[PDB]
Amino acid sequence: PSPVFDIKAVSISPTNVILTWKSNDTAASEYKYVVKHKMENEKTITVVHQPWCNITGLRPATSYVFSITPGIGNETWGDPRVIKVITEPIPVSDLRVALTGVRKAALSWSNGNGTASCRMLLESIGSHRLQVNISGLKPGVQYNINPYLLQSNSRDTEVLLVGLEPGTRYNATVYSQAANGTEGQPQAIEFRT
Ligand SMILES: [Pt+2]
Repeated sequence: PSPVFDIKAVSISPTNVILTWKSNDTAASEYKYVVKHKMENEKTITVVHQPWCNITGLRPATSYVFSITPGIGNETWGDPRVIKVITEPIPVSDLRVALTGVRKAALSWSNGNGTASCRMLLESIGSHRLQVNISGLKPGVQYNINPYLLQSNSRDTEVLLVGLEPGTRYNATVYSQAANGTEGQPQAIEFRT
């Protein structure tokens, strides 16, 4: 009847996540547990002998609520423990780059429904060098920044990177962020001037 604990949700996709937990607290290890979904309009009640569950068929940018309750026999139920789980936005799609003239590189992508903002990470590759972290992109807007300046201190995204130095190879690594403050999986692209 002892509550669950060290609860953790391994995110495999923006559509399914694996909840894995522990219980013990005396009585060795031989119990049964019940999980509850609240994805509204329908209430789902999953019961698993093992201390882990596969929750599938979820929405990317939305957060669901789950409750885990350990049981032993029948009415022999224990206590409820509740977790709030946010899933990943769909990663940025149509990731593209188009360099215009040796010191300038334009890179375009299409965000997706769930995304509210993007986080780009720009790095040079090979130099006796930068690694800037362009936080807070927006969908549908057009940006244009010299990233080397920042070192010293429809629904698409249009970002031109100027002031680039020839002969050096760059990576752009773009992550999709949601209003709930949770990053999706990254999408990278390379270009060299
Ligand atoms: Pt469900």
